[PDB]
Amino acid sequence: VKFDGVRPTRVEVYLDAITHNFREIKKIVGKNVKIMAVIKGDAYGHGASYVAKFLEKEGVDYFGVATTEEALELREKGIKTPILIFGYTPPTQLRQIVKHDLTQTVYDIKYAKELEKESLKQNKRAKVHIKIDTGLGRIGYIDFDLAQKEILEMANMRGLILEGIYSHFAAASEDDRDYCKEQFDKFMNLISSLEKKRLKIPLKHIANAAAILNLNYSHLDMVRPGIILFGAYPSKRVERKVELRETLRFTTRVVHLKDVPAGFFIGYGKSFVTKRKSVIATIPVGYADGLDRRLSNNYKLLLKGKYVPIVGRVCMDQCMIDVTDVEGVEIGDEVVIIGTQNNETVSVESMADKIETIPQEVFSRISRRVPRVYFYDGIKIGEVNYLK
Amino acid sequence: VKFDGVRPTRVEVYLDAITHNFREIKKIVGKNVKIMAVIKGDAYGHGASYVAKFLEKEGVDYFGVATTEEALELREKGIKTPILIFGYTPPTQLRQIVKHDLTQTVYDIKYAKELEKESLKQNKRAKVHIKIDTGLGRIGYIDFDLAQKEILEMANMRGLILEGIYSHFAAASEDDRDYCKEQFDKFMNLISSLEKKRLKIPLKHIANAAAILNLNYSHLDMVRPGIILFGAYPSKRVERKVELRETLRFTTRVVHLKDVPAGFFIGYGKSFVTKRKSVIATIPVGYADGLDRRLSNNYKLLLKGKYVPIVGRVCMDQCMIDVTDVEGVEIGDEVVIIGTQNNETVSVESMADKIETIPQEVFSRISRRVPRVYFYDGIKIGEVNYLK
Repeated sequence: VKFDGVRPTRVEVYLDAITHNFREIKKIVGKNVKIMAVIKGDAYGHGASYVAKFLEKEGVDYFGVATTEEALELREKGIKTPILIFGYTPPTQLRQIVKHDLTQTVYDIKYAKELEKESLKQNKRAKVHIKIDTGLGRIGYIDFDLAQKEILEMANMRGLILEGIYSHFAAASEDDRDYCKEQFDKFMNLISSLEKKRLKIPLKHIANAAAILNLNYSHLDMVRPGIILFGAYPSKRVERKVELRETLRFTTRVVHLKDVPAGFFIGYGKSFVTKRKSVIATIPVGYADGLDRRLSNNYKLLLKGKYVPIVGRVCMDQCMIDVTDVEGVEIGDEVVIIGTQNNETVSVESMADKIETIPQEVFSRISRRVPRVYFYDGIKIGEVNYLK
Repeated sequence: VKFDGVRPTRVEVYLDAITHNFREIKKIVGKNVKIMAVIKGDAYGHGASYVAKFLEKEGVDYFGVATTEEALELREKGIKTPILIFGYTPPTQLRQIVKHDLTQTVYDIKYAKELEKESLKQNKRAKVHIKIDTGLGRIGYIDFDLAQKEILEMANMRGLILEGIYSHFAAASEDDRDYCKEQFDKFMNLISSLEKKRLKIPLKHIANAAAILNLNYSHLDMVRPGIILFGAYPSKRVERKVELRETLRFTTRVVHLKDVPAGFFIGYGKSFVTKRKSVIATIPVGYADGLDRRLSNNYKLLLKGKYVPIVGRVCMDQCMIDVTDVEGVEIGDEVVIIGTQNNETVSVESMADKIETIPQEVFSRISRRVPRVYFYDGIKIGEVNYLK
């Protein structure tokens, strides 16, 4: 329909497409290789609640998130699946991760002790994964000699469970195979040293989407697909042997149509002027919704399967488009910003290229003001308006 | 304190600075000119609930929001101040705006008739403000002959209250005096025509923030400050001295520290490498939080009042800073992304410049995941976490 209870400007999340892309990852990896769905940044702007709910039905082995509150949000909504927090959970918030049984990242002994203390205080055991810095220079142990010592102590701390150990590739998306091979070996060399001290950590993992496609050796015990679950690739230097489906459609509606003559100025600073008789539509989406202002006078959106350019500057809440070439335009016609419309697509990757970034940042730009509508087998099954 | 119950990456909102900036508008305009506080985009990322709550106590005459959902959000938190919705409320949602006495922007008879029908059905009257396009080419009547014809119809529509009439400047920020007088004159000429048809409208307004300070003639009955209320100037080219106080501080904490030698690669794609023995810190803020990825290797955050460069790529939830030259850096030290720290400011305007946009987009990019902590008179009075 033209309009409904939900805001005109919206994100349509296709849950059956996410579960499909998830099933594509299982084909690439072995039958005994576990999958951790990275759904950080609110499932890359898709809404963690619903995405986690539907991946839990699909039988996912783990979830990956960036923060404590991301991990807790999932538990608040009845997610039973194990969850791993990549980031630092401050000492002041340690009670919560122990209470709701959340896996925590650890790469120093003082922090492990503080966690153990809270684990013993609640008479539960805090699952932990050890992060190793094999080249990325971000987080994890860099002194491998120190790492062995502290990791071996943690193995003897009864308040903890030393379930996992992991690292992260620095240039897998850039396809520096020599560095990926180099990072992998360092990682395995630390594990060999630990296994020689009678310590078998059940979950060794290192591969993100880039290495999952290319580096069959990096699979290990568990694999960490993120953006790839949402119908996009991390870069152009990947094999793309999987068949991805479109998971998100960022859409809005025609809210106003005017006929104007030539020499008619549009937008702030009179940055655009018509060179002909034109039909201008206004659409209630702007930069506060996640439509980058740099697309002012250099992007085309989809309307009835035709490309329509943004004319004038992108405002905070709205922008104008030239619809002169499109016949039969009406109030409440759908306008697609990201995604497919009638044998035509303005993909998330195309948008990322135009503003010199990657699909992950584009998805994360879609703001709180944009409600998420959810679909499964073609039918709408729920919605979230964050303004509520 | 180093850490607390709130996420380390946060936005500190200073409500007394917002009210102070509002009072700066009060000094500029008369005692006889009303003030509509524009707080669309969740109060430019400050949080509409708390900001509206305090501007109401301050005695603001009206609020301006972009969308229906923003207006209902205010009403649902108990706000009684009159609220204007700038954007388009679709025919499907007209019941709500009549029920909660929200003011609706109208610029066509068909829509007026639709709004009146619901208004009559509830035995109520819908307050409306008429948008006039005088040059911006965004929304409103461009046909001033029609404008008059349809407005006189609306005056004889007993289910509508024809409270306001307004337009908007296209280049008040670029300081285009001629085009501003051109816009104003058209508006006032239209006003004069309507009076001769025996029709007066009590709330005439046109001045956005730039026109408030530079164009004294443009004050009329009401004025519409937005970005000025949040400590950012609406133009670079402004006259009139004003005392703007800093309303927002986008801050994070040091999470990891490490010593590294020269030739140490940092971040994705090995984009940065050390030229010396260095001390590098990791901070839990990324582009999913609104820190633009294009700041990778070309911005400086503030730590202990000193500038520290961002090194390597900005990740989705984190990035690294070079802290070598800063002494006594410990875990939990405050890093300011936007705002003031020890006689030193990294303003929202400076970042807007850096990523070639305007302050409003910078504030708007600060994502759902970043909690808002609120202050009044130096005391922390509350907090909101949208993950909850």
